Amino acid sequence: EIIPRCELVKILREHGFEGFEGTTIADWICLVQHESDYNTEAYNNNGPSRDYGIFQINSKYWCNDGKTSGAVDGCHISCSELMTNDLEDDIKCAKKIARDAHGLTPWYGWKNHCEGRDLSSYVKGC
Ligand SMILES: [Cl-]
Ligand SMILES: [Cl-]
Ligand SMILES: [Cl-]
Ligand SMILES: [Cl-]
Repeated sequence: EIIPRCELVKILREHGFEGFEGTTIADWICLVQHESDYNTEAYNNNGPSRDYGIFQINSKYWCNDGKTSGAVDGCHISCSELMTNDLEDDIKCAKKIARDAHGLTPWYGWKNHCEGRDLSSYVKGC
């Protein structure tokens, strides 16, 4: 399903995302827009790894999909748990990734389309 922008804003605010590892709500909204386009079932199969769900979490380092060579399962979850309408597993796993990296550099979509920009538009009007 698609999680509307302002719904996602409220979900992340009510989960303590503002200030989390120095990040902002706008950072995460812009991240989602450029990674999954707000789709809980977003999916990219790059070949050596697959990315799952609203935060495009990676089967090489963070979730087990049973079909990625050279993998570790840093979030100790099946990737299929990141393809559901329930964002709890996504939130827990994304927080662990961002805590590991002390920020959002794991997400190229955020580096390329968000970092160092005016992100007002992502968080206004809710
Ligand atoms: Cl909730
Ligand atoms: Cl807040
Ligand atoms: Cl960051
Ligand atoms: Cl708001």
